[PDB]
Amino acid sequence: VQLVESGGGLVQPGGSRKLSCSASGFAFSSFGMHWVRQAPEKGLEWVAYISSGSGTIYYADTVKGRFTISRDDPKNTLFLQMTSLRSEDTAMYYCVRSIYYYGSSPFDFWGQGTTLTVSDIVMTQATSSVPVTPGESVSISCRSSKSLLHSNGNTYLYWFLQRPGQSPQLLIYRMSNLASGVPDRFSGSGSGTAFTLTISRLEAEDVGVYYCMQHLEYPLTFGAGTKLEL
Amino acid sequence: LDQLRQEAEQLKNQIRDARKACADATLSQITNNIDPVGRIQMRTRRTLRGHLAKIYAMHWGTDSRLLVSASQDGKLIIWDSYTTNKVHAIPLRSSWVMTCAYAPSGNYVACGGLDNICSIYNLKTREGNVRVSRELAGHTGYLSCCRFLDDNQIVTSSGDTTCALWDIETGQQTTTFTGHTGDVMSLSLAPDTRLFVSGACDASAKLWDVREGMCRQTFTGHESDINAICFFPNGNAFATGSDDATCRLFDLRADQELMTYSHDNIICGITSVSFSKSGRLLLAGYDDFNCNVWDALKADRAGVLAGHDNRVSCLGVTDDGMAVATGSWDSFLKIWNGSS
Amino acid sequence: IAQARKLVEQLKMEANIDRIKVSKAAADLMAYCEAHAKEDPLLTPVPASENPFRE
Amino acid sequence: QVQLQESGGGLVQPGGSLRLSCAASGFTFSNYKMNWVRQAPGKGLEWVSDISQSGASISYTGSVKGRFTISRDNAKNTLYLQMNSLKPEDTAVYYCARCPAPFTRDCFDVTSTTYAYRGQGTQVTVS
Amino acid sequence: LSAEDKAAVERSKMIEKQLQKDKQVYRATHRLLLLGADNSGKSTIVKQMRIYHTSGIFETKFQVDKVNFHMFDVGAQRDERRKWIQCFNDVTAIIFVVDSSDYNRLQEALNDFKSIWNNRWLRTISVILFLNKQDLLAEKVLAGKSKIEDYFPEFARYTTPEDATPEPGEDPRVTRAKYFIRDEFLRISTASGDGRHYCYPHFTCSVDTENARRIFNDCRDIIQRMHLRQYELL
Amino acid sequence: YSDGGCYEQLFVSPEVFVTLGVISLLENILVIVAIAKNKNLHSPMYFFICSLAVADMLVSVSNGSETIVITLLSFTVNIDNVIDSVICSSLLASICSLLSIAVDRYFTIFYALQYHNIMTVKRVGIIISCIWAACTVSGILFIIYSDSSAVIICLITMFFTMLALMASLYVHMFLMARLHIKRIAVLPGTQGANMKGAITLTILIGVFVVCWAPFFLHLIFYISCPQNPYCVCFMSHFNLYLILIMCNSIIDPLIYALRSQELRKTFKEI
Repeated sequence: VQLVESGGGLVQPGGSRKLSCSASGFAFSSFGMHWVRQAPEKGLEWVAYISSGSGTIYYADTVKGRFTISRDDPKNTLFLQMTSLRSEDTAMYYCVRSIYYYGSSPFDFWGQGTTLTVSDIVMTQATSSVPVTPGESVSISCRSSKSLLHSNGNTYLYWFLQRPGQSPQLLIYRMSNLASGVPDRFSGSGSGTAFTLTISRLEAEDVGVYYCMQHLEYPLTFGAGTKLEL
Repeated sequence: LDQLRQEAEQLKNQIRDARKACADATLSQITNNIDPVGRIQMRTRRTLRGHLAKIYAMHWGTDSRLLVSASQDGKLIIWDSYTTNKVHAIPLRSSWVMTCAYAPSGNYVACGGLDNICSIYNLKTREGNVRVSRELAGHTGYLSCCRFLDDNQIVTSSGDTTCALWDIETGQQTTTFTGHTGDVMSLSLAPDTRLFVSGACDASAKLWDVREGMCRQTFTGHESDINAICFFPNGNAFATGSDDATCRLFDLRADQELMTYSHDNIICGITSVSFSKSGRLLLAGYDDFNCNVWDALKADRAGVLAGHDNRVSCLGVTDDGMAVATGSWDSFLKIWNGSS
Repeated sequence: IAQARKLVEQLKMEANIDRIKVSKAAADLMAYCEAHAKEDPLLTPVPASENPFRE
Repeated sequence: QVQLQESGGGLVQPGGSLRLSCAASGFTFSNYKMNWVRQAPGKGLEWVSDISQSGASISYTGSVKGRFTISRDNAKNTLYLQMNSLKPEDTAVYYCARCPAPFTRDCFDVTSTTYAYRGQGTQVTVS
Repeated sequence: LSAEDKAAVERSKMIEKQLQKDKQVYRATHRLLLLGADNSGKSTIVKQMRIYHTSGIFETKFQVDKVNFHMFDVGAQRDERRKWIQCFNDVTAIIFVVDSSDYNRLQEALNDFKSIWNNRWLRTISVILFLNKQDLLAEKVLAGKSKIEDYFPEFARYTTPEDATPEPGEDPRVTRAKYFIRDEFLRISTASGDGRHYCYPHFTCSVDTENARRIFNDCRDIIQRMHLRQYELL
Repeated sequence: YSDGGCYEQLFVSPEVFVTLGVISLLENILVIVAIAKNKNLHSPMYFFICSLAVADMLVSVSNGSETIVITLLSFTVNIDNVIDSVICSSLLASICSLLSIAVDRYFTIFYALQYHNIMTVKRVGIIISCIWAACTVSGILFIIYSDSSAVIICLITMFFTMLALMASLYVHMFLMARLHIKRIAVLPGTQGANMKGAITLTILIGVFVVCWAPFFLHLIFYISCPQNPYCVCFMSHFNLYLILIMCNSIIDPLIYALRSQELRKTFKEI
């Protein structure tokens, strides 16, 4: 499983550029792909989305007019056609795969991201920074505006981890389930507006920034992130 | 050599004498005062559509929501019963599938048929598709039933007069059961998963021990081929359907038959047998285009699920006990339920 | 010849089973059914507010 | 238990006659089509006669058409084969077979190598 | 209806689309079951039909005039048949091969044909007879050492059917012998069925090259008769 | 026919028109709901039966509405301009649906092994939509530019061509049915199929002829003999010719849809 993004670099304001996302190692057609971007020193932010079969496309409000998403299944590549760039579009753009069925795990793989430089439910994580020592249990809280518990029983909250220099990784999908390879130390729970992620026994490779994401309705909104410094 | 036949007859007479001795009172006489169940009626909540041809096998999940189905078009479909959605569509190498199984953990499904192979399909892959995992290849006859014990152990039944217990990771038989004299048609794992039963086209059923490999008891009440078998929820009894238009209830410790479910108007053979959760209802599918709900204690017919246009071939009741699902040769699959 | 010997041995192992009377068997089945009757949706239909299949 | 005991064999000169009876217990005799099955030494397994569950439809192989006769008595649960003018090619082990399913007009596996609903056999030999 | 549930419905729609796209291939494919004894010669029929035009089932692919045909010869299965013959319902036609030179097993073949014909599930399924090995039957009848009267007494009081079409340069005796067996099979074929299915006889050798076309024509006739009876013109 | 009294057939109480139209509406709604409610029957032939049921229902509604409007009688030219078009387009629809069923059956018989390859569902919808669109276009274009004495002559020819084609196809089916019966009857071990085929052809062709021939005749006489007193009587029974046209739509399901046992049982459930 691998995703590689290319097509970054400098660009004068008002120009246009295309990003490509080359996939390999999995069934590309059965996955719906996303684009999440991160400002140079800020939190994550959703951009676009194309479903399996290209039958459902959603855009963010900030880019609903000037960006176009498209995919070419036979050659396993995802495209994002950027037009009329401004100074707020400077970020690192990530290619995220997602599959939806009963019991699936969306947002499960994140590409390494490409860097581009140009010369609604609200989630808040009031704990901007939490100092923690190895061996101690730490809890990270996230809060919502609308209740995320849908009538079908699901809660639709996602927890992500971002190491200091890597791409985000999935930890918990739908507030209680655990990812494929994530250790059993991570567990999460919540009520419907307030949520908590608990680490049972902190290790060295568990530092970074933690994000809370909603998938109840588009657009997808993240939090500001909680930094765990050792 | 004739002394062997004489000894066999002597032991058979002793067995029959012991059965007569232990049969102090019939089950019906004891159940005479039990309150009879009402007229149970079910109203076909969901109809599942999308199979191109006949349906022989279905299996529920352990969560009572997911559902596998085998059709002779060469497709296995994983259904979301609550929504009628199609989760997966797995094309098989051989189109003549006769059974399917859904693993208790949810990560695997099995299939098999005239091609004597039993194929395990990996459902939860880091690549997104469903791949064939193993192909068990040691049966010399068609494979009529397969049921999982764990994610690594499966139990199969074959037209070759034998059952087997494979090791999925190795791909080799761990124990072969070789007591029957006809084509084993069905297979039912006990709730405790240390014993199981099979009926094998010789009007007989046999209780096997998984660890050892030997036939514990043998039940010989029927008249013709046995098609379906299923355990009572207790684990100390099991019901059997056959081609002579009768269902019978066998208890292991009594080592007899206790009650025969039949009616003079039925001249068609049962193809599927399943119990409810409390054991008060026994559902049996017939060749006369519809199923029947029996009262497993009073032996009185208490319902008819007449909704199909062809032979009913499979019948499953969820672990939750909330729904019963029926598949037939009309390329459909109906999920029935009651109403208050 | 071997088939006869195998059948004789199997019958011998099937003759040494400690059976119980049919009355106790029927009593046990009856007791199980009457003990679990309350948790059987098909025997006792659930209210529509709780049924997964009609809501 | 479905069992079929076939008795009435023995030595007989050419041109002699015998009678074969098949006591049947355990399978509600009147509902099943019944057959007779023959196995000459060193040969396969042959079908020699057939009778319906009422006694109306009767078929034969042809090599024994005019000589053998098959009857039925649903009350006593017996099947009869009146061998009348035997010849040395008739020596074999005779099996009383039952047809797999009730009320049916198809009899598939009556001549299979290991068929459940068949007797142990009676040896009929001709000098 | 949540967003993930909408996406699940979309995936189900795509799965149904692929299923519909496979339904075209399914309804454009004709399935045939090949039946025969050990001496029948179904193997040489397969060899004829494949170069031109512990596994328990063999599939053979051949195509005649842009019409796809699937055939299935049963392999590593036991001699009991009454349970796995039900899987072959709703097939287009059953192909039955008989060795017409071996008089001893002719009655066994007739009984097998009767069982296939009278089965409850194979009542709407036609049978294409292939009276194989006619060369052996000719060689045996002309070099008279085995009498057919020894196994079928009715051959004495039998006459060649009027509609017989003998091959040029063929003895009357071999024509009588080859039509007697066909008459025996057709007697079972016509005694029951209520018009829902028929038998199409054919005399074939081991050197013929036109059997796939015969199966194509017979399947055409089967479908034509079915649609005619549906429309009540027949 | 009737002629005799050369007076218009006004001895037609709108009660009988309403009764016949209601019976036709009930029968066609019943057959269409039976078709749409039985997922097992989605073959092309049943879609063509769908189209025929819709067309017959539209014919019945149009005729009943026009008769009721004249009986009850701007508010005149705005109604007897659409009721004089849904009475012309619906005739085209019924005729073309009948021919479509005939051709579908002919292709199933004479091109049996390729009918499976070629057209199953999508082309069925394409053809049905094309026929209905073209018949609505013809109905409209027979209001605009209408009464031109060349529009009415391009309708008798359509009817006669369609009648000839239907009869040709059905006789050509019966001939191969006779061939198959000839082949079947010569078998050693051996109602009536010939009689059954004769009855089926007679019923179908005779219903399409008897229940339509007078009307189109009338239409012809129009541009044929508008002066002959015998032709005057032939004209004077337009109200009987339309009762025949409505007698069509009450037996079309009986002879096309009810004849299939799979659809017949679906009526029992409803």
